[PDB]
Amino acid sequence: DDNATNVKAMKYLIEHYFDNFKVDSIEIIGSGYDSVAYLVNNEYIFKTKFSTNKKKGYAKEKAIYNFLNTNLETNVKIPNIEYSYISDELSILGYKEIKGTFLTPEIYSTMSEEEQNLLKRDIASFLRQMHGLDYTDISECTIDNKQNVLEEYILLRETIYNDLTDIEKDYIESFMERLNATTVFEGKKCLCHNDFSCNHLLLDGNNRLTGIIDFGDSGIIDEYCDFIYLLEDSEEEIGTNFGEDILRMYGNIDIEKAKEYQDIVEEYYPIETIVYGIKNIKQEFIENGRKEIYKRTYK
Ligand SMILES: Nc1nc2c(ncn2[C@@H]2O[C@H](COP(=O)(O)OP(=O)(O)O)[C@@H](O)[C@H]2O)c(=O)[nH]1
Ligand SMILES: [Mg+2]
Ligand SMILES: [Mg+2]
Repeated sequence: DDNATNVKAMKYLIEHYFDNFKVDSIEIIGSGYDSVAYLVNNEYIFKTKFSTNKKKGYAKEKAIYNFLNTNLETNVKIPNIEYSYISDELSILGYKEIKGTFLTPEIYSTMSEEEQNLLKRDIASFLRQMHGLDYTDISECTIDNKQNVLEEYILLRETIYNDLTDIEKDYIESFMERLNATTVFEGKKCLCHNDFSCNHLLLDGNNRLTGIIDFGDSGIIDEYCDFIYLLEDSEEEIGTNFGEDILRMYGNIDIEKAKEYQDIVEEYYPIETIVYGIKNIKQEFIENGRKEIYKRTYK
């Protein structure tokens, strides 16, 4: 009975690291590929990092919130860290719940054109102000996506690469050649949310943008990065036209380069999956990634 057990250990770690804090209630309310999120005392979110990753950790995430809560002028709420424990082995962040409804393609489609346009304006304006921030104070929070893929590719070569089939290697090797040819990294750098997809966007009762969660991957990176998922054409995101539109509101950006950046990210996804499986040792992720490769080599 796994989640009853998870809630108990988490209740313990919270009251152990944060002495004055007493957990009267606690529930698992969410989980991404990095963290598990707990609603505590029905007002706080405590998340903890279960994924094995060093480049994107809670040290930097806390730095980013604290930077942004200081420099952003906006009525969009973001997490505000009231509790933190950071160690290499285990990290916790605690903050008052960002209250609201999560945006979905489903919610958006039944929105009036009027509510759609103001939401798209809210999103564009939030990205514009954050991408505009002088980022001197968190200058250590730079992210090099190219360099990161290079390291992950090295990890493949040092692990399972040789036991991959030829078309799998062809796939990886084709991506690597493209990654070395593209020009999408040659552009403007700034602070990006960097995981900016529907499921992090909260709406108030008027379907207005009220909150943004999970700056867990944020850093100084390509301006293009915050449009990767807005441009995504899947069933959990609204659609490419949505991203196209927001790119137009945002202004002063090469939409074609943006599209090239998401498409490169998209090509990497099966490899990212296999890498994610290798790092955390969840072999069903290596399977999926490997199977996803075959499903694209046959266009
Ligand atoms: N309603 C609400 N949900 C939250 C809040 N913080 C986290 N969550 C949920 O917890 C999930 C995982 O949190 P997240 O910060 O994205 O962790 P990650 O995806 O693994 O990096 C999110 O997708 C949300 O579902 C919050 O302040 N309010
Ligand atoms: Mg998330
Ligand atoms: Mg995250």
